[PDB]
Amino acid sequence: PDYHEDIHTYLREMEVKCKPKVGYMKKQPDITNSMRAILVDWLVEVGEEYKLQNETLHLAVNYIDRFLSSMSVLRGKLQLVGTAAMLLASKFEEIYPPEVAEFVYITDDTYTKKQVLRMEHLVLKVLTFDLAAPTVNQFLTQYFLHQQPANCKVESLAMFLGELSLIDADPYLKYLPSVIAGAAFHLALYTVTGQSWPESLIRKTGYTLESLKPCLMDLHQTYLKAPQHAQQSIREKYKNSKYHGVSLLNPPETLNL
Amino acid sequence: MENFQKVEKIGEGTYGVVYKARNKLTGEVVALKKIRLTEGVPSTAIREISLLKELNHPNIVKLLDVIHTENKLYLVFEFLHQDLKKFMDASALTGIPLPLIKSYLFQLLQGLAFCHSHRVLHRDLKPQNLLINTEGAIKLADFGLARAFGVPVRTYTHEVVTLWYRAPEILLGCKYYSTAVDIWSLGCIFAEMVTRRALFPGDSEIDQLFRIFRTLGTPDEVVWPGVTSMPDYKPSFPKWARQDFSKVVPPLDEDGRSLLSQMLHYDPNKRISAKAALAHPFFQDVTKPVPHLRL
Ligand SMILES: COc1cc(Nc2ncc3c(C)nc(-c4ccccc4)n3n2)cc(OC)c1OC
Repeated sequence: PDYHEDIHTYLREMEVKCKPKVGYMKKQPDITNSMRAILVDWLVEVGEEYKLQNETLHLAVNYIDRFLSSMSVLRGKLQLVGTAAMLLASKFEEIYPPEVAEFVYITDDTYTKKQVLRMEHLVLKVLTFDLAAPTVNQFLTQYFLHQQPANCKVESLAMFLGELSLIDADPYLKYLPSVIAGAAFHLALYTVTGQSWPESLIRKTGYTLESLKPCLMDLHQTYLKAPQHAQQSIREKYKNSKYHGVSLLNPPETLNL
Repeated sequence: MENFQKVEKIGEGTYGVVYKARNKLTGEVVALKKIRLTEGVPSTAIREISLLKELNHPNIVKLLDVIHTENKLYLVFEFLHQDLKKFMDASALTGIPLPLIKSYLFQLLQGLAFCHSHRVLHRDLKPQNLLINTEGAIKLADFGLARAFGVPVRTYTHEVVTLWYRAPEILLGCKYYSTAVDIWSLGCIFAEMVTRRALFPGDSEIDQLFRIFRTLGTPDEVVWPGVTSMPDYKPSFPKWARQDFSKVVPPLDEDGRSLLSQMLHYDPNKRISAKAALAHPFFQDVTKPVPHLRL
């Protein structure tokens, strides 16, 4: 109850610091946005396979993007980075995290157990143990406390949209987690109930509906093009009855902002 | 790592063995937390380092350094003189003066308030996790079971908190942890400082629960809405009456009893927050007395 407003202010400050270099992929000579998408999409499958929290997936990406912001990685080792990030994210976030042997397994035995653990050690070094990173998901759940009243279809849609942002480094690195979350939450609230970014949240976040526009225009695009996108794990994930089959909901043709 | 000379062992705890050590070069006396190194870096350690690096406060024990090597992981901590549990034992005959109890609770509440408004749950507050010095300070320690609650934290099916200091919500099987669980713990410790005896010393999970019921009265829908719908609630629960707090914590004044019942409020939604507790009439004349530490 009382700590909430402080946690928003603190999380808002923390996302500026735990932010990856915007155009880091152009400084990565062997990999491209495409390959990152494939990896992130694979991690969603990994996530659904081992029934891990969505927050674990979010963290794992944050770690990956930060690690790749300061370490040149050849394509053949990108997955080893991804697998280590997931293991670390699982360790930070999951109550009972999956055994290392399990993570070694899902790579089709590309890497050995030693290779994954030595990588984990290196990811920790590069991130300097700063793993308590703030996610789009963290902001979404905080934003949800402002629905009048709560709606799970609204929530499930926002989550889906916010999850979809993880796959495409272009353009979503341009936006802080809190901004993506604001866009996702408004778009979900608009598709489902027809309402808009609420007055109470404008006051809390400082973001006017106007300011979220550049992000909304991009997100709405991903949503509209989502069925044709090369990566499908997320749409599959969210057509489940658990998430109210929201990935099957038709996006509005114009946001009319 | 070749800078530190190990002085002596000072106890095991969650992550692993802990040593008092000295910095051969600066002279600084530290607490070394050693970890042997194969399932990777232990979950508890990853969480402890990660979260403590953020929590810089006078009433939270400072993580000074993390030394990353080949086969060993060392966590360097500021050094304090003993744990509250040991100080309580030394006080057994004489008792901890009420001013010092007030001072300790005030400080702990500041530490906890800092933790919570930085989305960190401690989850394991017990007198052997609280550390004191000769200068009258008290600090939160062992963040091995600590958790970040940017998203709500799901509860373990096999719970790994202490039994005696566990909140009733957890025992009745609610889905998520809460800031309120940390407040409950301090409440139990607060009463224990006052009475020289543990407030609810349970054998088993159900013994713990009933001990909370015998003292504070069996909760119902009027007191705590949704109590009976919780997973581990049983209709056949014995219905005890609430007991006069002046017979539970006799040496406490009206303010002391006022805060304590708010700290032990049944509903976790209406239990006093650390932040609010600091502004309670009880701490209006708080000072910072010095303890007398043995050995
Ligand atoms: C716990 O009892 C004593 C503590 C300390 N000091 C101290 N300072 C810092 C510290 C940290 C970060 N973690 C621990 C710890 C150790 C073991 C079990 C749980 C926690 N400690 N202990 C020193 C003693 O002797 C001087 C004690 O024995 C009386």
